[PDB]
Amino acid sequence: ENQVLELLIHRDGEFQELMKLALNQGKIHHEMQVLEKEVEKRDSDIQ
Amino acid sequence: KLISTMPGIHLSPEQQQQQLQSLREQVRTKNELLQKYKSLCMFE
Amino acid sequence: NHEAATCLEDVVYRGDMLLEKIQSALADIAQSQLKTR
Repeated sequence: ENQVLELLIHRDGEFQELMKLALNQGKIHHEMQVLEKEVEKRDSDIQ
Repeated sequence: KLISTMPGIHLSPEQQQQQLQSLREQVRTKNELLQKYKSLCMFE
Repeated sequence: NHEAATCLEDVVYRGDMLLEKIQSALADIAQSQLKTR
């Protein structure tokens, strides 16, 4: 009752970490798209 | 599994977050440089 | 006319120096923004 319990705890932790990583990647992608749009507008104006 | 892979980030989120922080710093630096360049305009 | 031409040449030199400095600053700013993104 130790190996299976540890495996289940590790699986739950890995799932929580994967969900958190997906949320963080989505937020980072949104912020990067916003920053890229701003930088492209600034570069077009500068050009 | 399909919904989890639907996110888009193939590689681990560690390097993804590192690159996102680097891009945010670069964007902030570029905005500050553009502001400093467009502010000091006193020539004739 | 010589005095007027000298004044015009001084003004043109001032303007050319100002334009050269502005162009240099713009090119430097552009290169910095490109390399730093």
